[PDB]
Amino acid sequence: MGKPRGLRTARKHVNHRRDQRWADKDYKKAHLGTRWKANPFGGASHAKGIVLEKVGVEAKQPNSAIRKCVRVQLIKNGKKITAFVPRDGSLNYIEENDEVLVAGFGRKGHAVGDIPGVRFKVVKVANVSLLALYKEKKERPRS
Amino acid sequence: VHGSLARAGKVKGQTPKVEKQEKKKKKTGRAKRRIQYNRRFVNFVQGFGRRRGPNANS
Amino acid sequence: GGRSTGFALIYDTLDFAKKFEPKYRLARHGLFEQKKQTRKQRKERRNRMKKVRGTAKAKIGTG
Amino acid sequence: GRIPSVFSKTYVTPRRPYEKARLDQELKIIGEYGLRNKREVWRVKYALAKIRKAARELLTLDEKDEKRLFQGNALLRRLVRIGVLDESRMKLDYVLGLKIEDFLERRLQTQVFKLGLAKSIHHARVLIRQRHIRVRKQVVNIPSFVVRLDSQKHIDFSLKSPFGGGRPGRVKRKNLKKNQG
RNA sequence: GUAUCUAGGACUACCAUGGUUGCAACGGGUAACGGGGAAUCAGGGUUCGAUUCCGGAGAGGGAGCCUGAGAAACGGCUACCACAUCUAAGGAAGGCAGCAGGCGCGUAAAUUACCCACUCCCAGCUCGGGGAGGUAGUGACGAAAAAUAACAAUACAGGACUCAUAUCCGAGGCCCUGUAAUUGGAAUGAGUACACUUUAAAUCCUUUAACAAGGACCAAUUGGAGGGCAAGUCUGGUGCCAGCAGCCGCGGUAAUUCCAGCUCCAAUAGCGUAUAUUAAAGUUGUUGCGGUUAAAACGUUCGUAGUUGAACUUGUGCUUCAUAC
Repeated sequence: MGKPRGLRTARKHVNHRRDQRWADKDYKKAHLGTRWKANPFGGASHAKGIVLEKVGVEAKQPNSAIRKCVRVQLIKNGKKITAFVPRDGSLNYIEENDEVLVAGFGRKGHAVGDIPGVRFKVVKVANVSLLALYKEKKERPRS
Repeated sequence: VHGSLARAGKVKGQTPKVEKQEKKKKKTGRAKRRIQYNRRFVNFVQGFGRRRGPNANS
Repeated sequence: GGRSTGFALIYDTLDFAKKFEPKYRLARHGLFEQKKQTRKQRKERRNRMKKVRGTAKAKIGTG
Repeated sequence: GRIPSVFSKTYVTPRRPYEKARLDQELKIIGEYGLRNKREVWRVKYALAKIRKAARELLTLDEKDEKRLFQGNALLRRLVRIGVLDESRMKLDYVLGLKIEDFLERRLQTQVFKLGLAKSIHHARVLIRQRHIRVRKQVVNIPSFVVRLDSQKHIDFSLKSPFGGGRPGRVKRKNLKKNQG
């Protein structure tokens, strides 16, 4: 059944695995490496960007809300992003077309919750660390 | 759709905002591990409560 | 306290000690402290020495 | 470099962070030995494994083997000098019966409390911080000194310590001045 | 044969038609310097190695070459290209992937400090030189050690305890335990600073005279409390809204998830978040997967490569001692 079970078949055993790790869906970001092709930043971790709009992405069914996201154009490459700003409020902390450090969204490439197809998350807007703004633990830059 | 974002941060605007102001600045590392012994042993002698939970309020 | 180890170098005579005598390490009981530089400006006078030949007596006015 | 600050990372975090009985065991150590943080207990627990993974490996060598002795009993030289194994159960099979608590019972935080110098399960534990403990010449600030069994008898007090009686306050001696002045 | 330090198609001359590959030649890709090694599990392994040591290359680009024992050198020169400077306009000069810097780029990287005292290198040299090397400032990349109280009666109740009396019950209760901005006793070092020491010099640590805690003080945080998964069916607000949420799900007007408050939990000078990677993964499987129906046996057979191929060809006897008994 199956394997080349000889003792002088380690050529077939390595050329088989070499040809059949392509069907390991997650080891096709070692092989074909589409990171520099399909990721919005060229394989990095974070990204500085410049906000272009305020997109009210509505929630997917069977949850009704409106997620209040933000459409970023970066400065790294001139890709486009629809990022996301969490924890209610803090669209009031945007002060539009002022720069943003967006980040990955923790499901490694997919949208997470009821957000349809939005893959990112604001972590710093105008360099003041948004988690230190719901408490207003640091001062918002206003003037 | 994007019908309105004009209700962003709504329930924070409907919050009464009472305060903390007190509560007795607590013991840190080693002494904090001292203080987590009375809250187990004797209170709570594992008496029969007929399938209940220990850190309950009511 | 009660333990403080160290080194001790009993020479024979001071003038025979006046041969070996690590001077920067002698300098604690050095009676012989000379020629302050202090090693950052001596380069700058050396580099200007390279641009005058033969006499090298014009860099009194350069600091 | 070069060789920059060569690792030996202790502090083994466990696999699953909230296994309820694993959590109900740690405070059954902290009351026994007045330890501060929990990764102190993972510090000593990691020390047992490098013993055992050395210990259990020797039992896969077919006695007589050269490796099973000059590394074998040399482990057992340490485990009796540390004051943990007895002399009857000297052999390599019995070293695997060492619970975590047996290393903890040679901590200075218990070897000053099992001696009468301390009278409390935490006054021991802070006495070593404030330097009133001598080991044969040397005062020791660190309570994780773990005591070898040869140096058991020399746990006594510092001479410059207020116990037994050198500059006994000295803040209390200033408190012996602020009352009269 | 020429050239080279030298072999050599290294090159020229004639002559031969050879070489190479399914055991992957040749071309392509590389977010490729190679190794020592690093990460991570029980094994088997995947992943990483620009980076201190070794070997190699390069000094904006390509090319060229002098001096030399040694350089196709760039803190040598020569062109050209690019970039750029001082120019009185004729000319002249540029090379930080050395150190410390400055601009840029970006999510992402320190001070234009000190010293040759160390390690060693160098010259004519014991002495000179050496931002090599060393010191220092910066520095939660990292790794180690460990400060946030300790003790005491009353205390305020639980509990044994002696005992009344017992489905009750109290007192002699008490080793205990907590609560006590009750009371104390206060035990000490972060501070603190003479002077020391350390050092090239100076600092840091260690010693240190003086100075240093009733907390309000010398005052830990960061994440969470539906499940996974440790820990409130606590109160108020909001009512499919705001939000939460990795996954499964909560909110559609009594929210165990939302905004809070009280509480509570987990680690703790540490913790959250992202991407990456590894283990979980017997979900890449040689050890070790699966293929009737869940994904998966070519329509059939033939067949080179390859893989894999039955049996048989000096084996115990026989006697002894060394040798277990």
